[PDB]
Amino acid sequence: CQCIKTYSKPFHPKFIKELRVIESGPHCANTCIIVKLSDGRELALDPKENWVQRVVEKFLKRAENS
Amino acid sequence: ELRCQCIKTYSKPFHPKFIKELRVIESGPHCANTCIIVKLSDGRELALDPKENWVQRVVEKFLKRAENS
Repeated sequence: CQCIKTYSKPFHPKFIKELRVIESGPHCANTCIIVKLSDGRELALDPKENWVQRVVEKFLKRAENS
Repeated sequence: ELRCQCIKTYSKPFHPKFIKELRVIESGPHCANTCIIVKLSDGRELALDPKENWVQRVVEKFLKRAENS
């Protein structure tokens, strides 16, 4: 699956440059959240995790108003 | 090497329940605009305007849908 090994350490939303949310289906039974950081890394995050929900929301708001 | 990935944005009605993937690319040196691309279950990809109020709600709803699966 795309989100087996997720990244578990909190970081500031300012480093997120792209967001991809993939719905669970023919590929994985889990909904995937993948971020591309300014340093080039693509991390899978756990959408149930609270810090992830806050960080993703912050990024979205910024991207929609930038 | 790539530039903007969303020059023209889609505004025709569609069913949000068909959204399978959402991709948000913030503006920067590559593209003056933020791109919101959604891929539907019928294989279509629509670029939507991030400044449009109805688009923000659609994206917001899909996220919530994500963290509650």
